[PDB]
Amino acid sequence: ITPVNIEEELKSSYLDYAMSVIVGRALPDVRDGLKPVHRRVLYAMNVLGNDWNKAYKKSARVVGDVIGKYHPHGDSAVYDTIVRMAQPFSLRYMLVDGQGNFGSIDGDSAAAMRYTEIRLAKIAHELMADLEKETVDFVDNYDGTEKIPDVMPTKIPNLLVNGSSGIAVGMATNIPPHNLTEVINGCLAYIDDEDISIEGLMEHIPGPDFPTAAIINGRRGIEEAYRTGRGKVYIRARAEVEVDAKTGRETIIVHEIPYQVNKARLIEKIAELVKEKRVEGISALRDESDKDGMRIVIEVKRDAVGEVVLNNLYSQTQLQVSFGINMVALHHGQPKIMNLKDIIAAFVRHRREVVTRRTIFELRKARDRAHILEALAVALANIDPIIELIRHAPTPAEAKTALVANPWQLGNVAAAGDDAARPEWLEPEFGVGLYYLTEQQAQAILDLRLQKLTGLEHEKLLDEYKELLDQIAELLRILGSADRLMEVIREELELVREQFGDKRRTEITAN
Amino acid sequence: ITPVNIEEELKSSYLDYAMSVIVGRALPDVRDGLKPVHRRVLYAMNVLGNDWNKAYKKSARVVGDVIGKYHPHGDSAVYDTIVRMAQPFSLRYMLVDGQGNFGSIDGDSAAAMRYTEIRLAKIAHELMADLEKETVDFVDNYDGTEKIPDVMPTKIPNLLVNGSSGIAVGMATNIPPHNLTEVINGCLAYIDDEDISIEGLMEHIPGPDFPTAAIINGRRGIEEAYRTGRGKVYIRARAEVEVDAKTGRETIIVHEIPYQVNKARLIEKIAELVKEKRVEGISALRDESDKDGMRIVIEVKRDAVGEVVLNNLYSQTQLQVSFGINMVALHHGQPKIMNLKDIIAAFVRHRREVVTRRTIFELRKARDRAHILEALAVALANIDPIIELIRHAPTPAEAKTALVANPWQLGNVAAAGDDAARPEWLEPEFGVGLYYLTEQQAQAILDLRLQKLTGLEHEKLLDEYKELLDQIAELLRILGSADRLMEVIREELELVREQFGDKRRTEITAN
Amino acid sequence: GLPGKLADCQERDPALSELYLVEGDSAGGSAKQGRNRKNQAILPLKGKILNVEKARFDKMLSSQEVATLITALYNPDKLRYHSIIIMTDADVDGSHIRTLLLTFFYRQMPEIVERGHVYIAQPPLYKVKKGKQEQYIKDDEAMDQYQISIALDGATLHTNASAPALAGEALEKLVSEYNATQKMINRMERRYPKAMLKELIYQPTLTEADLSDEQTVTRWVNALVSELNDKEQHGSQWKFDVHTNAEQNLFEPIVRVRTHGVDTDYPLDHEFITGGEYRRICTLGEKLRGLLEEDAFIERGERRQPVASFEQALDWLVKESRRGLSIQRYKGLGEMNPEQLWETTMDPESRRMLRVTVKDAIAADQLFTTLMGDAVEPRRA
Amino acid sequence: GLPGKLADCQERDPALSELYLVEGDSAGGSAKQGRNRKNQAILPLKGKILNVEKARFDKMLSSQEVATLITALYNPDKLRYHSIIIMTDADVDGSHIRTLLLTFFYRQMPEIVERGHVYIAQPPLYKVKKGKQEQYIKDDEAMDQYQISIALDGATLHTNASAPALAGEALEKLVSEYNATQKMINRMERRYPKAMLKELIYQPTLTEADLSDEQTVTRWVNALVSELNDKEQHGSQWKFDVHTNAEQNLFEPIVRVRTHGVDTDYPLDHEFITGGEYRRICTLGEKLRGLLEEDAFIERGERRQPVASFEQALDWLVKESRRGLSIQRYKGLGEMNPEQLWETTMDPESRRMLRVTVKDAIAADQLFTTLMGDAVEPRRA
DNA sequence: GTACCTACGGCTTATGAT
DNA sequence: GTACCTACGGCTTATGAT
DNA sequence: ATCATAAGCCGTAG
DNA sequence: ATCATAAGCCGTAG
Ligand SMILES: O=c1ccc2ncc(=O)n3c2n1C[C@H]3CN1CCC(NCc2cc3c(cn2)OCCC3)CC1
Repeated sequence: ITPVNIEEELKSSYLDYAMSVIVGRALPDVRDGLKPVHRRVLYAMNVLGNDWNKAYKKSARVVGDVIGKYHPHGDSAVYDTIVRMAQPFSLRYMLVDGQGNFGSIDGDSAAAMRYTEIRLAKIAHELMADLEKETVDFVDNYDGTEKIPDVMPTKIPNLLVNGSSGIAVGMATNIPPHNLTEVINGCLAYIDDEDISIEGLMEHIPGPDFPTAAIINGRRGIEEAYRTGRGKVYIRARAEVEVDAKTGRETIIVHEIPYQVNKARLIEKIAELVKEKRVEGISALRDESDKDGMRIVIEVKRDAVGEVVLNNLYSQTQLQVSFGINMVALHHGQPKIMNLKDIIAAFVRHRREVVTRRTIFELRKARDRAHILEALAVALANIDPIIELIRHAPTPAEAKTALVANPWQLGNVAAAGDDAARPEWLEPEFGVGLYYLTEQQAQAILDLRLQKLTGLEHEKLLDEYKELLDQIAELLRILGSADRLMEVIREELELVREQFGDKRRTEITAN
Repeated sequence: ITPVNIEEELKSSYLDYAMSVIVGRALPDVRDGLKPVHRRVLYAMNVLGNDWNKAYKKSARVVGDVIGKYHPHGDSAVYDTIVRMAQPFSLRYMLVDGQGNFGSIDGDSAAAMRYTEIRLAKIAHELMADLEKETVDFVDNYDGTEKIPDVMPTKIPNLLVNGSSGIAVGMATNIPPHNLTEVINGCLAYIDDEDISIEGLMEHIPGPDFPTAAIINGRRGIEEAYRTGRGKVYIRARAEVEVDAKTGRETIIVHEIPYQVNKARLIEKIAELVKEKRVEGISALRDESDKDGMRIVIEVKRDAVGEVVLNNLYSQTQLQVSFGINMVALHHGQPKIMNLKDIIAAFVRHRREVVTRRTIFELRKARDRAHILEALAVALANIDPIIELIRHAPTPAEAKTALVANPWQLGNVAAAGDDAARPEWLEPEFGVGLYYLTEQQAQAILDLRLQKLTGLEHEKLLDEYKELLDQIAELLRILGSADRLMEVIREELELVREQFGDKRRTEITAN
Repeated sequence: GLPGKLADCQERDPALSELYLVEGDSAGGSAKQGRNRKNQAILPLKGKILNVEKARFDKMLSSQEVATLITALYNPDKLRYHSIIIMTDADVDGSHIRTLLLTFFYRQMPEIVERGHVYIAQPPLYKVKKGKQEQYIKDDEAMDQYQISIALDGATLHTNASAPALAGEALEKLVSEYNATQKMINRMERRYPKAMLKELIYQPTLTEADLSDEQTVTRWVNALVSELNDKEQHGSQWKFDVHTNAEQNLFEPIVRVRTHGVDTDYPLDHEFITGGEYRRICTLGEKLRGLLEEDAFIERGERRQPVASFEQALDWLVKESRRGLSIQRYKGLGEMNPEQLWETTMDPESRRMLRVTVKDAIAADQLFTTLMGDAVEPRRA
Repeated sequence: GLPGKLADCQERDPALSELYLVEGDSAGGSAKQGRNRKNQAILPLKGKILNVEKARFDKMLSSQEVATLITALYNPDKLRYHSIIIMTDADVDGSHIRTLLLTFFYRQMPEIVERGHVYIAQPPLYKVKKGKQEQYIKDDEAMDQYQISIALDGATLHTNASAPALAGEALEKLVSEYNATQKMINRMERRYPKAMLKELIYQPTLTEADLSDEQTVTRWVNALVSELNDKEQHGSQWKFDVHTNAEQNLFEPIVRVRTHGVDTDYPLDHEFITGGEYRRICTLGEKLRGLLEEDAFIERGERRQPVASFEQALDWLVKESRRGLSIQRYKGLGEMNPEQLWETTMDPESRRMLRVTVKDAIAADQLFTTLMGDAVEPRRA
């Protein structure tokens, strides 16, 4: 059986591959700025129960679990992704606090996956806060046996804080990091005014930030990038001349190198350039870097101003490198070039939706709790007839049915809001003193203990009931009024800022 | 600070390495015939909860868990050990039922550890039966944070069923497999008579067994091996001549090869021998092996009897290979050359000890259960005064103290063995009708529910109490009488035999 | 090249042997252990292969084992293995490496493609086992039809319509048309909300002639908004709007919905009314309202339950069908048993191969790699 | 050889630089990232190394980087790196590779060993952190003494003996002697059961002169068996036996114990009575009976509890001490931070090296590999 | 995605020496 | 115990051609 | 003197 | 013609 097939089959397969990759592998999302791999790793670490205030764990457990349940694509990629997050010099705010040889700027790779130890950091629990309260949707795994959160209910706009860099079949993205307090201030400003201009936002956010400080020259590049979505920016290292108070000679000190530069490759290339005589005025080369800060010393050839040498280096050496800012991410499962205002608006909308859903969930939970507690109190009111009715009833099911069948007296000491103290699916034929029960209520009553018969539990139940009434009233009010929701979001953002603020590292000297 | 050290330091370090290896890595134990790696793997699979009647699981989970908690020695060794057990053609009774490319006799290695699926087999749960009832001791892990069973409470003498082969610093061991029913029959015979001779045991156990059948020639070797501990044995493949009813020509058929022989290497070596003209009468070589049994066809050169060729092959070809039987194992943490009778005696002693400890544990458990149930029934007897005493008592602790303080009436309907219905640590001042309580009993009484007040729970409690009395009486009797213990062991062995018997594979033709 | 990986067969005459190409270590073991030893051959591979166009150098060569084993690379002289087949995984990387191999063959040897020697395999995709009932399923639509057939195992509905016991091929076709319409609605959901699209199932009909009376439009939109606010169990509301954008009337309804913090309108125009999607929706709505499916009784097969929603009854039936089934999905050739691999892929009586053609001379392989065709071709909108 | 792995220092003059040897990929990264860049050097290694004796061939060479980098292999001419150090893990494989390297050096270049250039490092073994209190512990006996000191943080016992408040160095020495005796008993346990060895702590004394009266021996063994049957909480019993193996008396007690299924006797002889182990046991028993430690009161430091057993009080004190401590054990050099590695191993002020000597010319390296010395030397019994 | 080095004993098989 | 090949886009840097 | 062509690296994957 | 010497492979480890 060999049915003839046209050659056009090539187009259908390749298009499928491209459409799968672009959606599922490289490009991050605007709502949280997380690739699916990072998502699944964080979810696995949370499900396993590895918080920050606990003992460390071996990498093998986490890697094996991730390969087993959620991400069936080998091990090397997953382990490299984990090692990447732990390095301080590669992320402005690390997520996976580790312990062991994680490599360094010298280009040395990390140790094997059977030596290191990892656990979450304090900032990590802020990403996955309120996960169990039904705030997002769940998606099936590869075989349809588990559930995976679609988007994390975040509290921090990670996309602008860290950014990422991926290369798809047709598109490619690149985003610089930023500072946290400035992003929070910009979000506050946009919450105050919906129609803020790009100039206003640029006033609150001067420019990017890097894990290692540097110097930035051009203002046109970052402005064009924030306004349109494309632009270029230059990065310049920090150095200066030195002359001893006495005869001595002139010497250059380098304190910090640009972003993502191998130091050993740099030293070797400089040695090669000096050997090739392409550069002038360099005699030797040494190193003094230690555990107190990086320090490179270059000895200037005698009778040379050295500043022309420094300019020639800046022209030819890796000490000055460009950077291809290009903002591309997914908005509804489709790549779209998006500027700053769009990102901020998306973040705000996501936060609103999460807050609303969490509020609804907590309201329903408190409603059901109060509904059970009411019947429990009513049962506690009349005890002796229920005692006799149970003692006479041969069958527990028959006792439940008898409890359901008869009304109840509702003593005076037993006896809130006009409504909203009862669930939605409850029918108006219950709770019309006069009072009736339900099968669920009767089972709850039968599931009592004897410790509930002292002069403490009565007051405890009354207090719990009053507290639940107050809470459900507050929740109904916060659902009703949108200004209250805005105030809540503002307070949460201010708290996050006060908790996790810090100072600037880089510096922007305009031309 | 450099203190002078003698050169003799070499002896102390090497001796430590040898003493560690010999005890912990290679040599198995006489009590279960299991290397520590197999032990830890089985224990991890049991703790994870992967039984035989459940769905499969990925190898990555198990490997990562074993590396993480119990066996910190990399991954390749562990995965190779797991793959070794799954192969049918390498163990007489496999333990790890798997699914995927596990290699074959052609020498092809198994697939990566991210494709296969594994789970325990039905015979595996017989190795680890009654593990939680405190039958063996627990040893700390490498960091002192977990517990590991020392020896498995087995029901099968695995050492004689499968055997192993390891190479230590000074010693080396090798043991052939056997058949199950014959070992069980020998154990029964030794249980009947303590002073059986080697000739008697040799009558019940003719000889070894292999996963793939073969032919064995020498009886002297296996006899000397069973009697002393050392000996040699020959293995001969099965083949025959074939002549068609008509003219045709003579042809050789091979059905099965000896133990542990690569088929591809064999074919290549035979082709080389034919090419070198060292052997005569061979024209060509073909293959017909399929999914219905291995089949190798060799075309005899015309005008050759071929039997001289067959004898020359048996002399030179791998079709006849020797085997170095050498029985060495650990008896109390020390290597000792041990014969058959010693192994059987050790197995019987281990089984006796396990049975006794399990019986003691179950006795104590039933004792405590009955002790609680007695007080619960006594409380159920008098209900109304306890109701009033709880209703008046403000504090639950004060109510407990009041319940402890006063004696009780012990109504006539409320009212076994002369003794043994009460725990050991219980003092004679309780239960002198007259009756007193305990803090534990009072907490149990306070931990009652209302469902215990129907005309069903009374009879259920009475039935449970009678059953527990009968059970504790039976346990005391089985602890008292050793003939009962022997009968129990005999019945268990007969049941195991009837469950897991099978037929012979190999065959022994004496010279 | 010739040793190491290639494992030929007993026969040496070409035009009768078969050759395969797979991922090396994982799949080749099972392939060798399950194949035939008469007229079968296997050539494993390592990872991926460089493009012919993106990097073109007659000196650029790393493996070359393919050419070395197939011919001398020219081709009419030596013609061994007149039949070649490409087995590849069912993931996306499988299709990727498939496309790479196909463009390699096309841009290297056009004659071997023209003379019909390349073939494509079709591995199964799903293994469904319901106790004794096993099933090999290879396609998504096949799996869908199988699930539908299992859910529709001869059920019999009892409404109060003209049919005392509605059942059979009529019900099957009705459920199929409903599923097609639901898929179409889910596809168009990207444009408009889902509440209105789902409620127009039960809402009455509509016609361009209704733009005369304002009261008809008002009653229609009021009923719609009232039923929406009734069915709204989440945190949202619904409001109506009547607008006149014409010289005299051209009445056009407008719906005002208030989600979390911002309202959004959705006007109705002549183009929306005339759209074939809305036409199909109205046809299905009329067909479903002509049913009177309120008091219903369908059993499959030992239990029946009356509900008030056709889709809820369908969901209950699907749940009853999917209670106790088992499905295994093979996500790699190095995962199944060798005998299963044989029986499902390389049995000259049970396999289902696929042949390639040379239809035209086109520039698809040119737009392949210029980055401009790459940027423009994804117009799947 | 010279490139690839070796990372020398700035200084080129020998007799001032340091060289190290470790396992390559895991440890070398941390070593490089934590070392100094003035007079330090690192040479990673791969796996294990072949023996010099078991396989001797001047042509047999695989790495040779050690020789190539150290000298020209002859040695008086080039003498670079006058100081070499061997860092190695604390496991058993560490000691194994250490022995291999040492025998290599010895059988290749005797002069470099004679002139005192080889050194051995001593990495720490335990990291104990009690809140603020940190501690680096390198040895098992050091860890034991540390645990003892933590458990004995100035406690004060109150018995009814001659000392109103027994405490201090006397109690420390008593606990130390008790621990030594318990270790000796655990070592000798391989011979005799443990119940009798533990009960002779509190049982009265004994003397060879007691073989005169049969009643003295009878009373002694009766008290012993009665206390054993009292303390027996497991499934066992105890029975006595009186035997006369002499011309007249030479009375010798015999104990009959019944375990699970088989009884076992344990006679008492003149050699057992005179044994120094039994003598130490009797001395300790007399010292402990001269205490009257029944009504006791020891506090450490905010709680005290009276018990009836000195060992039970000791166990309670150990438990109270070990309630809330933290211990990290480094089982590999590629596990700690680079700064910690620096401070604990390669600080010219804090490190603790070790020097090797050339004492005699012996055949230890000959008995190394002949399989006969290998079979005979493990006489650790 | 994939190949090639070492230890440890006891068996053999191949090969050149006396 | 450990090293070296491939895809995918966008940036650069080096190098020889016109 | 000015332009076309060949490389290397960044992160998930094989 | 008969004996001493050098190899290869089996399974947990590096
Ligand atoms: O394929 C090759 C070919 C040659 C080669 N040379 C050196 C080398 O180091 N390697 C070479 N290779 C490859 C690599 C060895 N590779 C084997 C697989 C291993 N897998 C690591 C692992 C996986 C898992 C673990 C732990 N570790 O636990 C969880 C479950 C999965 C990593 C090292």
